[PDB]
Amino acid sequence: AVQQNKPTRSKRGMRRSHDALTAVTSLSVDKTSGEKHLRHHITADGYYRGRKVIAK
Amino acid sequence: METIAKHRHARSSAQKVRLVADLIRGKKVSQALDILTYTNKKAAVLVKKVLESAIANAEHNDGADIDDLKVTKIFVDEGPSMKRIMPRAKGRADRILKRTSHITVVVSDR
Amino acid sequence: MKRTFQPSVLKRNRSHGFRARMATKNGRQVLARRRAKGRARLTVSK
RNA sequence: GACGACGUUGAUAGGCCGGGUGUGUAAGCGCAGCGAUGCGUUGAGCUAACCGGUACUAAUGAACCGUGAGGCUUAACCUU
RNA sequence: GUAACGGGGCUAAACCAUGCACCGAAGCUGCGGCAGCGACGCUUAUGCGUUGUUGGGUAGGGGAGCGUUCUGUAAGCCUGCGAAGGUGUGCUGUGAGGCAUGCUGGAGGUAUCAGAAGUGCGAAUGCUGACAUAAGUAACGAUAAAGCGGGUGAAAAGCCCGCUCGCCGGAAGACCAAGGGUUCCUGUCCAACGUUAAUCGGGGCAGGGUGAGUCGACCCCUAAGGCGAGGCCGAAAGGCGU
RNA sequence: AGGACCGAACCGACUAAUGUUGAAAAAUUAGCGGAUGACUUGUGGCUGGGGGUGAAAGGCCAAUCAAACCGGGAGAUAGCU
RNA sequence: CCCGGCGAGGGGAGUGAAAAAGAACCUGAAACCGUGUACGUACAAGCAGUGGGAGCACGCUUAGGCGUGUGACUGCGUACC
RNA sequence: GGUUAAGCGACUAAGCGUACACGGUGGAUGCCCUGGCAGUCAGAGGCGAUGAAGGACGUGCUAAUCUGCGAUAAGCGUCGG
Repeated sequence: AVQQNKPTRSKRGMRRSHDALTAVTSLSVDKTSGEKHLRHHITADGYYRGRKVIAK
Repeated sequence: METIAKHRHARSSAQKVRLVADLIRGKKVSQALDILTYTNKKAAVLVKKVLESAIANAEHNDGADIDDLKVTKIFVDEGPSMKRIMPRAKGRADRILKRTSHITVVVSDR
Repeated sequence: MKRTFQPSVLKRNRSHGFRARMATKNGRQVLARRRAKGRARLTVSK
């Protein structure tokens, strides 16, 4: 239920060896606006695959 | 030339912020901003504002170029913790630690 | 659950008030002790 | 997490068409009846995860990681 | 779980007998060094020439010392050409320790010989403060339920507006007492407080707001009961009571 | 008529599960008992610690009861840790 | 003056002997948490050290075969009160 | 030089460890004293119905608190300095 000995800095860091994050490998670029966006997502301005999808 | 920016007494634990800092350590400034923009974590918003401040300081104070900059040093230090009381069952009281962090970013053109 | 402190200003002053303390030898000694100690509030009057 | 399928040179999922299954004769109109109801149109209407099909919708061009002939010694072979 | 040589393995690497070698301890010897007790040269105001011998150690006894703060020596000596303290390095002593010096620090420190002690901490489920651990784990407080559009804003699942949905409805509605005491309204702010965000708030700041001959209190009257002139009683305090 | 019957409010607390660093230092949910009476409840009052009160359990007397709490005697004493 | 939400918090400039004295302010120790560099570590079992000891890195060195850090492998070794 | 085979064999660090350097957290240490402790020599040893001790509310160009004062309200008169 509870520990008999105090774990160490080492074991704490070992457990956190799998806690690191992953950065996006690359950002996609739109044909028309040339903006940078997530793949399969729309841009901040509202474009997607150069078709002027929702902007309002 | 080397430039520095800091965010002291930030409302977040260093452990959470360090996860984001490890993503941009040693990266070009242009690439680091794109990483923080699409990192779904609060610490990314804080770190981005610090990085944006360092870039502005270099341009204004050190007359540096942006395309030649690079994140060369970044670290998060533990700040003062705020003590609070959490009422638990059976009259027992627990102590909350609202931890803070000292965020530091260093950019350079080496 | 019903707890121990059910307030009532009347019963508070009639039991621990200034005039109640000043009506007995032992009550007046209570005020003398609190005056010697320097209490800012001697009683529950107000 | 992983594993498997597919990503327009495409049936991966949804939708759509058809069918099947299940429920059991919809609504509307008309007829009979004072009326509740009943009869006819009608095994009708509706029908999830199923079957067989269909690019209508979404699966974007790219980008990223990963390289550039792969150590030393010895023996037998090319030059049994 | 081999599990009745420690193991591998051994037909000698087993047993008996004989003998010669070797390994083997902080034992013995050798080399160097320290200390104690003895005798010796009356040596010397005592250290040796030497000399032999001893030196594991709890309770406990004896002996000799280190360092810390304070007093005198000291209106002296060191010190802004950098004190204490802090942090490193090097040297040194049998040890507690000491000397010097770089960086930090920016004003006190103190020899020697004596004197006095709040004089030395790892432990007492010791005391106080700080910081870890479990752990970025459990949990975020009724399973009445949310969805969308627009607006504001640095940022909106939570705020404002609107259309829907859902819940209470002898209450989860409305008016009061008790109690609390400005939580009421407006504007403004978001650090902290709100178990999340927050432009919102019973949060922060400022300003404003409570109008009575008829409501209530005060007031007149008393109940239980309390106080109680005199008085009765009681060491005192004080008790009972007209 | 009734210390009568069924049953809400109201007063209670027989069973079970949950919870047991709880939502809660005794509760929640589903059932349960009484419910014109020895009933229940508001306001105020009286009884004070070897004393009170008690349809009596050593029960209750401010989350404390085989002798309350606060202060004092007090650095009680401890052949024990 | 600049980034930032007419923010918080910082970077410059300036004051000052000193801003690593900036009001979370003299000195600023330890636990605890981090960034960087060197070495070691993914076929090895246990109070984690000790004795021996390769290699690597670095500083010397009038090559002088020394010093510092690391410690593959190996003998012994079950904390304190 | 080439092919095949056999044998041997470094460069990896997700993370961790030791050392050093630079920092954060924290507030020890040293230095400091308008505060306390214990005394000596002198004083005074009582205040109060001429309303005390101690308090409430008020009082400013004043929003709050402290000090002082009391509707003559951080003060009035007079005698001196």
